Amino acid sequence: TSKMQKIVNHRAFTFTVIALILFNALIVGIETYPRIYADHKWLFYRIDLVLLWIFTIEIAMRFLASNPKSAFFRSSWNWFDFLIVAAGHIFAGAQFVTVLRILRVLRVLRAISVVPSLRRLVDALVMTIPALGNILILMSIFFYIFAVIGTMLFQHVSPEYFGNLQLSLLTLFQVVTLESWASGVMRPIFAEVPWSWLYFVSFVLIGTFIIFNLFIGVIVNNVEK
Amino acid sequence: TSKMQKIVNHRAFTFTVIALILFNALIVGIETYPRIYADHKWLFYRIDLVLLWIFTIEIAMRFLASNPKSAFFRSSWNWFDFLIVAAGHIFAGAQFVTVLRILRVLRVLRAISVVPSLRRLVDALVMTIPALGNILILMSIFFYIFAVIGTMLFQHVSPEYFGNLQLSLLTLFQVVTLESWASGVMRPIFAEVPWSWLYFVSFVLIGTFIIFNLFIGVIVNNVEK
Amino acid sequence: TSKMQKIVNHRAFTFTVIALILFNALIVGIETYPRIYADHKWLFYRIDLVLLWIFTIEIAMRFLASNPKSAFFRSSWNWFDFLIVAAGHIFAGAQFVTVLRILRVLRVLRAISVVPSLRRLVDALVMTIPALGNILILMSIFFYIFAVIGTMLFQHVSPEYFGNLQLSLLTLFQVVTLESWASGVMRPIFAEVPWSWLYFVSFVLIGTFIIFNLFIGVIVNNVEK
Amino acid sequence: TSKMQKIVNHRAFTFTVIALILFNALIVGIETYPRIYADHKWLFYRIDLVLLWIFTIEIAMRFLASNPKSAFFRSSWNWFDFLIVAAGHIFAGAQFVTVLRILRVLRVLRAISVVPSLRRLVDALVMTIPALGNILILMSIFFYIFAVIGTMLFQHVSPEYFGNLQLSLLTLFQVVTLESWASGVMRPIFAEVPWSWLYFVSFVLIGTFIIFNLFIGVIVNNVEK
Ligand SMILES: CCCCCCCC/C=C/CCCCCCCC(=O)O[C@@H](COC(=O)CCCCCCCCCCCCCCC)COP(=O)([O-])OCC[N+](C)(C)C
Ligand SMILES: CCCCCCCC/C=C/CCCCCCCC(=O)O[C@@H](COC(=O)CCCCCCCCCCCCCCC)COP(=O)([O-])OCC[N+](C)(C)C
Ligand SMILES: CCCCCCCC/C=C/CCCCCCCC(=O)O[C@@H](COC(=O)CCCCCCCCCCCCCCC)COP(=O)([O-])OCC[N+](C)(C)C
Ligand SMILES: CCCCCCCC/C=C/CCCCCCCC(=O)O[C@@H](COC(=O)CCCCCCCCCCCCCCC)COP(=O)([O-])OCC[N+](C)(C)C
Ligand SMILES: CCCCCCCC/C=C\CCCCCCCC(=O)O[C@@H](COC(=O)CCCCCCCCCCCCCCC)COP(=O)([O-])OCC[N+](C)(C)C
Ligand SMILES: CCCCCCCC/C=C\CCCCCCCC(=O)O[C@@H](COC(=O)CCCCCCCCCCCCCCC)COP(=O)([O-])OCC[N+](C)(C)C
Ligand SMILES: CCCCCCCC/C=C\CCCCCCCC(=O)O[C@@H](COC(=O)CCCCCCCCCCCCCCC)COP(=O)([O-])OCC[N+](C)(C)C
Ligand SMILES: CCCCCCCC/C=C\CCCCCCCC(=O)O[C@@H](COC(=O)CCCCCCCCCCCCCCC)COP(=O)([O-])OCC[N+](C)(C)C
Repeated sequence: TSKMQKIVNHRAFTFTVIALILFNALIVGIETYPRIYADHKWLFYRIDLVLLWIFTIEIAMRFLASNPKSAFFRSSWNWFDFLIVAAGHIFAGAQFVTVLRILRVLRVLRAISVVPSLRRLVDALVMTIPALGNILILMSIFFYIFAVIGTMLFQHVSPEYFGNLQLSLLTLFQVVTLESWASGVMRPIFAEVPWSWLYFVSFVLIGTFIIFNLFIGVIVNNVEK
Repeated sequence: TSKMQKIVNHRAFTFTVIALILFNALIVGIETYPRIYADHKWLFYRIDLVLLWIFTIEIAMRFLASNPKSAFFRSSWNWFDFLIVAAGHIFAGAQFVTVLRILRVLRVLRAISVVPSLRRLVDALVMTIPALGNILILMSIFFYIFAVIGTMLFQHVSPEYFGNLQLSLLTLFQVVTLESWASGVMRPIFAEVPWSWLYFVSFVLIGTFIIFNLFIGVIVNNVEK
Repeated sequence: TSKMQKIVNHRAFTFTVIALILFNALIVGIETYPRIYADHKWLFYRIDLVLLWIFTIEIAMRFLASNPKSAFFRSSWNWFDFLIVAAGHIFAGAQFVTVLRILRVLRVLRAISVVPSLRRLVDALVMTIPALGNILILMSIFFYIFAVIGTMLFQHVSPEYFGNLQLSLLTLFQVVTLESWASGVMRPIFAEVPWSWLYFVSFVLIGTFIIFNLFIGVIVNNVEK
Repeated sequence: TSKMQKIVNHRAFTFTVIALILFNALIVGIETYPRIYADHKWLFYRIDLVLLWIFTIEIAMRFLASNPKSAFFRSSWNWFDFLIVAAGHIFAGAQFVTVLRILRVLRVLRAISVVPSLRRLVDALVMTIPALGNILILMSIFFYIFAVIGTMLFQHVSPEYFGNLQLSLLTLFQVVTLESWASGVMRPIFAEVPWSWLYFVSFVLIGTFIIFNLFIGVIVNNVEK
């Protein structure tokens, strides 16, 4: 006999949870200002515990609502919720007492999993990755090649941008979004070594040609089916 | 008996209205220069009243031309016209005597509602919003998350850009159009805190990936039907 | 009897003309350097006249080759050729003796009309304009509105960018290609008047939303037929 | 009798080669840092020879594995491999002893030819060029025209950007990716000669209109078939 999971299904529960999420966003936004936060700090304390208490129980409900002896964690969107809320308790007295603030902020992000028409949208929007999941390998290969060619040439011409392999990856990420690829990056270097342009004029091309076929390949297969 | 709304329909009337609109644009453009305006101020006065008088009557015509006891205001494009022209009279002697100038400028904008092939174009171009009216919610959620994560980290590292929640929204709007996201925004901060790049390199990605599916989603459904 | 326009049709003639065009490009490029030009000026003179003489006759041929008593000028691509080459002679001794240089440069541009697969490409690529020939009117209206709203507000806050109606059109053209719309244009102004952002944050949106439907509208009708 | 090319076909061989490629990438990346390289230089030497020895033999295998008396070099992707690896030996004692380093870096690039689903992807991604292989000619013609018009006007107004035909090509490449086309390039010049804007406002248009039809033309034919 099990009179627990019979009418355990609810409808207006989602409105409760979304109101809680929006109230948490409104709470944590206010925490940003310094003068308001110090003065109202006493009031806020009881609230974080209160909000945390409100969440945990409402995910334990879902835990003991849909066949606990089943794929509750084999599914997605539930492992995620549990990870966030449980980290909520685990980092409550962590030596790093401040990551709790960032995670409290990140809490609201579950508002895409508790409402329909968002869960479905992000589900499709992420399942589309393995479609273009091949050109990414190409834009990694042609990315590392230049990231490691540049750093051995322009290492003593401009240590700021091309200082080292991991610091020269950031620059070749700046130059592929076409952001000051001629005011800060190229021109000062090009003023020193004369044949350097063949490295930027051949990266803003062979690099914008893949970001282009990314678009085309995700626009063809996403239309055909 | 009603011999009013029988031949009240007109054809060349639209040419009168469009000539008036273009003349109003030409009038208000000249108002910009200071030397010309002060000298010709006496001449201009009689004109604003004259143009205002010309409009009001020609919208009252439409008011008493197509079944006044019907959906004259339940429709759109008429509520808009009436709002603009009536604000014309309401702000004529407002304590704010200068908003009348901006609204006089904005008057010409009705040139999209008085001519065909523009009304239809803007009608479709705005009705397409509820199609992508879902990804906007996602680009608001993932927007607020970073807008409130950044402001609590980089609040005492660069008060100019990330000074406060409402002043840090503008910056994260600058960095999503890829405008000086490495010359002004990132590099000075990144020179202070070392692991900050994971916040910009993970916003120019997870933020240009939604502006991308915006494009794709509005290019698929706008082709299929 | 007319034994002129019988075998007047030619095949290898196009190779002669394209070789002449490429040689003219190679000639005029060299003219750019100053040291080379002064020294070789004597040699160059005989060449411009020689090239000009070579052209004129080869367009007079076409004039008297395909039914001169027909639509030789009602067609396009011939009126263009004749205009360029005839300007060649007309500006030979013009009071402006230097526009002849720019027009000599522009001469090579006819290389798109004398070779196939380019004439056809540019023909289609320009005939596509009346398709989107409607959104352009909208991007002119919403362009003038802001171009004349901005100049009356920010006329004594930054005369460089928003100095006058014709000088403020250039700025609102800069801000619609998303080029330093927050480093040079907005931020200095926004530091003076506080509520100014509502003018740039509402132009980089309602202005990139039309440049977007430009793309979509020219990608739908250019696929459907 | 030929008992050589009977069971010469292999399967796990590709895993050997890809492990070698990844190990070469990991080896050459470390070479970038200076302190690590000098100290570990003795260890590295034996490795370059070892890796080089490992490659050469494994391409000679393929040479004598698939009908050497056939189109081994008439094919592609094999001429490329052989060119790279053979340059490996040819530049081993070159007067330029340092290009060997860059070529050692470039060695890893063959990781797109030794694994499937990459060879096919790059094959299609390059075979698509002759489709748009016509608009490129147009974007070369309209490119040279402005590249040689600008250099004769703005040669004594700003020698930095428009110094000469080959140095003014770089600038008109900067201005077509819309990168500081109003902060560095235009505004300083435009402050000197007044009617110069008609050269940049008519290049950022007639130049972004071809990069646009590039997109459209490669999105239509790449969908239709
Ligand atoms: C199918 C085939 C795929 C091919 C993919 C190829 C991948 C192959 C992967 C190759 C691995 C890369 C080799 C780097 C190893 C360096 C180790 C090191 O010395 O650390 C140095 C510190 O500095 C760092 O550790 C920087 C951390 C690495 C930054 C990024 C490395 C990988 C990124 C690659 C981008 C990948 C994708 C990018 C685009 C998304 C230590 O030196 P030091 O600082 O002087 O401190 C003292 C040194 N000491 C310890 C001796 C005392
Ligand atoms: C489906 C779920 C959707 C989720 C959406 C989440 C939305 C949840 C919404 C949450 C609301 C946000 C909380 C902020 C409230 C602050 C109040 C405040 O203190 O004002 C301060 C002034 O400064 C301001 O008032 C700034 C105005 C707000 C800027 C933008 C806020 C909302 C933007 C969010 C972006 C939304 C989208 C953005 C992208 C389009 C007052 O402090 P002070 O200045 O020091 O002056 C003295 C203080 N004193 C009065 C005590 C004396
Ligand atoms: C369907 C409906 C369509 C609606 C379209 C609306 C179009 C309506 C068109 C309206 C016309 C615009 C009105 C401006 C007239 C100013 C005349 C003037 O005073 O000149 C001044 C000089 O300065 C100039 O002349 C600047 C030249 C004009 C710049 C651009 C104007 C039009 C651009 C609009 C952009 C259009 C599209 C833009 C996007 C492509 C003279 O003053 P001054 O310099 O002090 O010199 C002394 C003065 N003095 C002579 C008295 C001694
Ligand atoms: C279907 C039709 C197609 C039409 C296409 C048209 C193509 C027609 C091609 C025309 C050729 C161009 C003419 C330039 C020749 C200059 C020679 C010269 O004087 O060198 C100078 C050096 O400086 C250089 O040599 C610069 C090198 C050339 C840069 C790019 C030239 C071609 C680029 C074009 C872009 C093409 C595409 C661009 C977009 C991809 C020498 O002078 P100096 O430096 O003072 O040194 C002393 C001089 N001295 C030796 C006398 C002592
Ligand atoms: C999700 C985000 C990454 C995405 C995956 C990337 C793979 C992993 C890549 C890198 C991971 C390894 C880096 C570890 C850094 C340790 C050292 C360090 O502190 O960093 C240093 C450098 O900072 C960087 O190197 C940033 C690395 C950028 C990698 C991706 C670039 C864009 C990828 C585009 C991909 C698009 C194509 C599709 C592929 C995605 C900063 O500190 P520092 O070393 O002390 O430097 C001096 C500090 N000081 C100056 C303040 C004094
Ligand atoms: C239609 C336009 C907005 C669109 C809706 C946005 C929602 C509502 C958002 C904000 C509305 C609430 C802000 C109220 C401002 C009051 C205080 C103030 O003066 O502002 C201050 C800051 O200025 C800002 O914060 C600009 C806000 C940007 C919001 C949108 C950013 C891009 C959205 C992209 C969306 C794309 C994705 C799809 C979603 C659209 C300026 O004055 P101050 O505070 O005194 O600062 C110091 C002044 N001083 C330095 C000069 C001394
Ligand atoms: C083909 C190109 C134009 C295209 C048609 C544009 C329509 C006609 C528009 C303008 C034509 C009328 C301007 C006449 C200028 C006379 C005065 C003058 O010298 O100009 C002045 C300003 O320079 C400008 O105003 C540039 C005008 C830009 C117009 C188009 C902007 C982008 C359109 C985007 C369209 C995209 C959407 C679709 C619509 C296309 C410069 O000289 P000055 O006044 O002495 O200023 C001080 C000089 N000093 C500082 C050096 C000391
Ligand atoms: C694969 C990359 C090229 C692509 C083909 C390009 C064709 C061939 C084009 C040029 C080749 C000929 C140039 C030879 C240079 C010799 C002189 C020289 O040193 O260069 C000089 C200039 O540097 C340049 O001129 C760069 C040339 C850019 C050409 C392409 C621009 C973008 C094309 C976009 C195409 C997109 C549309 C589709 C078409 C592709 C640098 O040295 P310098 O002269 O001493 O100058 C002073 C040096 N100092 C200041 C440090 C003191």
